Amino acid sequence: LNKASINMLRIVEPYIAWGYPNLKSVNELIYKRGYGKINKKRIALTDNTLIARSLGKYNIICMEDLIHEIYTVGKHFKEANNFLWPFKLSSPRGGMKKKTTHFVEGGDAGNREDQINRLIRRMN
Amino acid sequence: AKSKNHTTHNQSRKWHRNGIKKPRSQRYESLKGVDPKFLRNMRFAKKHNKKGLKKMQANNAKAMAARAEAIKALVVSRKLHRLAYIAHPKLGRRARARIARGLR
Amino acid sequence: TNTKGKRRGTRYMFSRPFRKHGVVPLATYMRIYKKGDIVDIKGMGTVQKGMPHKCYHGKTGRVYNVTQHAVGIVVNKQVKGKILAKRINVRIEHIKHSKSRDSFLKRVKENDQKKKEAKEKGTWVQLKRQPAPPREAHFVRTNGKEPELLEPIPYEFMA
Amino acid sequence: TKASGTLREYKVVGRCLPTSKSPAPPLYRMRIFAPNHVVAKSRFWYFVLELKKMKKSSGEIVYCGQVFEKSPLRVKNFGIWLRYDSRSGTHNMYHEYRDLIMASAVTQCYRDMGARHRARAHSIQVMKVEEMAAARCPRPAVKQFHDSRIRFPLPHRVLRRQHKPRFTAKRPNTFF
RNA sequence: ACACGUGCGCGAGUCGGGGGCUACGAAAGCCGCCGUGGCGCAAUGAAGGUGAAGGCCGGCGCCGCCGGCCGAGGUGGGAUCC
RNA sequence: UCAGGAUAGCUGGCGCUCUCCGCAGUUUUAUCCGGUAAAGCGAAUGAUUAGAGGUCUUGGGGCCGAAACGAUCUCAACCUAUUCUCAAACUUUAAAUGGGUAAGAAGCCCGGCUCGCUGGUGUGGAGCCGGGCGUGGAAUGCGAGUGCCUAGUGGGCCACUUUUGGUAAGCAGAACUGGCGCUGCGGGAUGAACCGAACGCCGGGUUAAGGCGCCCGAUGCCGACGCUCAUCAGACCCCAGAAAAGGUGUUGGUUGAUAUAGACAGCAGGAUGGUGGCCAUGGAAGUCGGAAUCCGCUAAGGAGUGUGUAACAACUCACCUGCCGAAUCAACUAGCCCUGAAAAUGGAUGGCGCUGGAGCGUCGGGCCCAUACCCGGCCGUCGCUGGCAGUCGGCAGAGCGAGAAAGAGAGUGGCGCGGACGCUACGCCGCGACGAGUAGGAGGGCCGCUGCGGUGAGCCUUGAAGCCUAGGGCGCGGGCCCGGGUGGAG
RNA sequence: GCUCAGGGAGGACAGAAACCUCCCGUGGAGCAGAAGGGCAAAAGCUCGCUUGAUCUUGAUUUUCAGUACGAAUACAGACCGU
RNA sequence: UGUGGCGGCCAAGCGUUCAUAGCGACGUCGCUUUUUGAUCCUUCGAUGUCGGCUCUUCCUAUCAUUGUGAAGCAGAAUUCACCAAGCGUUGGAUUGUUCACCCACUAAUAGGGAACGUGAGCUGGGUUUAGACCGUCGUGAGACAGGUUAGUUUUACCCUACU
RNA sequence: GUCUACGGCCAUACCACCCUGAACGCGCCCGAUCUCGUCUGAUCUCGGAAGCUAAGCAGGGUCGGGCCUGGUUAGUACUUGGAUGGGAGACCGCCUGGGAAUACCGGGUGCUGUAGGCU
Repeated sequence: LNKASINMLRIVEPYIAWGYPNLKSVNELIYKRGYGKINKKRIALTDNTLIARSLGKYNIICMEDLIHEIYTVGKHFKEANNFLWPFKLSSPRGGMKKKTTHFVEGGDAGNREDQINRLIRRMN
Repeated sequence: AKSKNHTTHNQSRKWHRNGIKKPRSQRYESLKGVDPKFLRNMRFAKKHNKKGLKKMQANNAKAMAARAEAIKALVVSRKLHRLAYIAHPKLGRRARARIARGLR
Repeated sequence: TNTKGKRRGTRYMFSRPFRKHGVVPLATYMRIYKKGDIVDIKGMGTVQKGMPHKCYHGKTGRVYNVTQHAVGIVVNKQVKGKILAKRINVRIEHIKHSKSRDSFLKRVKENDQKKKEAKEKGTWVQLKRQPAPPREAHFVRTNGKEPELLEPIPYEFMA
Repeated sequence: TKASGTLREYKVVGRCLPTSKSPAPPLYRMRIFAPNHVVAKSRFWYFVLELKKMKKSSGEIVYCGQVFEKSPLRVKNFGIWLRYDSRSGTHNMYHEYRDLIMASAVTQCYRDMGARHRARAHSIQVMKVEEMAAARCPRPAVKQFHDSRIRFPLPHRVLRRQHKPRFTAKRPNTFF
């Protein structure tokens, strides 16, 4: 989040359900669904010699370094976030409330401040 | 039989398919459409550059002394600090050998 | 079909503002246009000689030619599919210096002064522009007072 | 909004981000009966934008914590003041409910306005919720329970769990 | 018939297609003093026509030239190479 | 020229130049640009109602003129301060959405040369050399660039919002974006366009939009709180048949009255006199009416409710009760139900049916399933200008996935006779993402037909072609190969 | 060099209207024509002098295929006007 | 659904008196597809296009008959409205007519729909081919939303429906 | 403090009336021989220096008009995006962002460039 990204979020608002993640959720997503963009190929992060060989220049040499740089939004968030292939989550187990409308008016679109972690559990 | 007169319906979609390509911008644009008094004078200035050639290279060889004049006259934890030092393999080529001897 | 023609839909566009009619201030003619400076186009009704077409009124191009009374602008005009950078001869009453370049050239000169100063010391000056970051933690002092409660007003049929 | 489940009372206080003209802008408090904080903070900005010239981007939410009931084991009377949109004009009402929690009485109010008047969560504004004494109530549906020696039977107890056999020999009893 | 792509042969050339020579075969082979010729290597003008790079150094701060030395541009980007 | 063509656009194919600094259907920061929405008329142009205060610049009219001054109530005209209402072809103000440009080395800051341009002036401007400065100067995303040849198409339609003409149209004509056409799939019973979501061949899981009495997968929950009875109930986007008006039906509310100073009624006793005052005055003994409308007498006397009604003698209408005993009255408002509500074959909340809902409004928990989303199998395409010529073997030493640019380096000094597969290189192998499709375009066919040059030391009277077949199989498919029968020369 | 439309007030015949004189006058006038824009020591009105409404290459704008015509804008080389 | 038809709501007035027995101005909300427009969606390798005769069925916006409420219903006669489509709703002169108008009868002589019901059911008077006449228009060939006269009406033996 | 000449932005500078203006200026003012032009020396052109702040001009004043600039109007009107929201419709409510304009109430009433005087 900066000034530039929030004004980009609010114009794709009815198509996304976003919020502020927990340390647990950041652990769960990057350990269970962690794939690297190594040679433009979606390769599973089974070892640390993928992260170390790709992101060696920024001193991100393991999974705990990757998870630290994501969570505590550091210097090389850009080159660590762009390393991570977008997370292919499942369908929500328990269903949605309503896709079409905003979170505030019953639905499941727009900004879900601390409540995004619950949606992360059911789709991860 | 009458017919539909005009629309621009599918046209926005059509334009963007191959994308809207901006004019091929370069360094050194052409002097076509520039004032031809100014242009003929600029051409005489170009033509008469080699007449003052001797002062150009002579000043450049005197100013190249002005380089040699002054360029010779010119001249977070303590443990993670230590383990990031030991583990990386040209700075820590002897600290690992010390460690290796320290099993005996 | 519409009537074609050069000044068709230029009624309020090429008009002079309210109580800004009559004699044209002379500083307009005394501003100095070089070959390259970026210039925004705005047609004027008072002076009928050497106007830009209504296609260009409000567009910004750059100067490639300066003759006695007028300047040559290179303006990006859009047609259907493609964009054309094209070369118009417009009189200098219909022309202004754009202040878009007077905010960049101050950045470069200040940006370079911040590398003349603080290159030898080791003190590293962040030069690039950040977007307004998420706000910092702070303590909102209730200096004695308890906050006033706002409860919605009951409806009254006004007019 | 959408009054999902039992609502919770929230204390949402807010203020304008200090500019140069005033470094100390005054704090304003509000009571939001809403399903959670994320809707409580949105309904705060609704009412704050209508009373004051204050916005979400032109301000910050200082504190939004759930207000608990200080006596959820006492039976209380709750007089609520309304402001709802009909299909012709808007109307103010005064509505008494009998409950242990205020937030329960406000959920009970939203159901009663929905039932009787076909008025929904986006339409209804709540301005004043006060717990009342037994002697200060004008509605007969709530007063009739101000009887220290109350006695009534449960007359026609319709048989629930009808599909437990689904095929019984005997007709079910009603008198208990 | 034309245009563009593509494969092959020769290359400032190229091509015998018409002609001649000595069962398959009406094929294949050969000619060069059989390239006439075609297309190419030069354009532009309606035409008569014309028809594709230079500085310097002396003698005659200058000659129309007598000569003398060397000579197919420059800038920016450019796979490789050094 | 209007049932057609040429011409751009959209399409495909062939590539080629680069990359292991460039771009963008976006945002941020600066910076201009605008005259729609809105607002305004005690601001211009135009349309527009209303009283005021002034007055002659005005006329009139009658008022005491022999004639004219003044004049006097003046009325419209006029001026001044106000007031009600408007504008697609008006406007001082004036948005949201929007449209350009800039965010660096195609740059900076230094010297020095040229000019026939320009001049008080190496002045101004431009062009040329040789220099030195990377912290690559907003966020995010992504490999870019460029040239040939080119088919189809040039009847369109629908929807949210804006919008022109028309009473309106499943009408005619526009802007923007999205769809159908070219496209199936789950929901809307049904349906080119709605809602959800786009598709290689399958198993597990789970969802969307919709559902869960039975048809019909899933509420057979001891679901929550109200509302409503219909002799025409009601029942889900587009959508498939209704309004003004109204109800002492019923359920909420709003405002104002009377309440032990004793109410809606219940039933009496009385409603008097000046006065046959009034206005024109057939008539106003109160009585098509109109206007004055008090009192002498008090619990009621009101110039009043209907009266045969010109009134009249005369029945009847507010009043305080005579009997009687606390909570009522009055006007709006909005929910559901009802009236308003009439068409032709018999009839359609999809049907049956449903009223302690299987209806209506507000909400729990659980559950059902798409060709969508996750995990996995298999096929293909595309990408990696990917890997392999190291099968380097008694002359051998079998290594080169590993976070960090480089040599498993080389010399001179200080018994047993052994070791899988491989590599039609036009082959074989490894990893990742993807797959709708009409007109149209390209590729690959160990798909098929008939004839010619080569070739199979091909097949065939111990039975060729052809044909028939509940026989055996292969291939994604075009097709094909065997078995049995018939047939008789390819 | 002046200043317009309209108005106020004065002046023989002369009035609602001929002519003279002063004051107020942001355009309420005029600019050949339709309409919009524009303009006040002017783009209007009145005077004086004239022929740039002349010869000649290219560039560019508008419609646009980014073609022609029509019309236009900035230059350059002449000869001229004021 | 403009237009044609039919129905409400308000109450200014009509009605000797008296808004509402019966009516209803200025306004205003609907309904219907028995009127005429408006449109071009279906049909131009064909859906036989005017009327009448014939014959069945359906609608109600009720003319008559049954049962009823109300009148400015004394009786008789008549008018308004309700439940209500079971059965009726005719014979003729003129016209091709649908429509119209008149005679007579009658309880009453109500209005409609079914591809503006119904041509392998008829008919052929009307329109609407080819022959001719008149009038107006055209120089003429010819034209007429003028009048007039004469002018070929085909097939079932198939499936269903019905008997 | 302030003027003169030439100006820049072009009403915080304009309009109505009143008061005060030291010293140089700027003016009104005085004339018509030469210059020059008119019906007319009023204007224009010219040669002057007896007078005068009366006017122009300057500074200031006014519960002034206008102009400028805040507040209010008002998070009102409108508006980007969203919904299988309400409603017979006409149009509304909500969510997600942006946000005006009169009447009405205050405050202000020229800034300044170069060159040359006066105090």
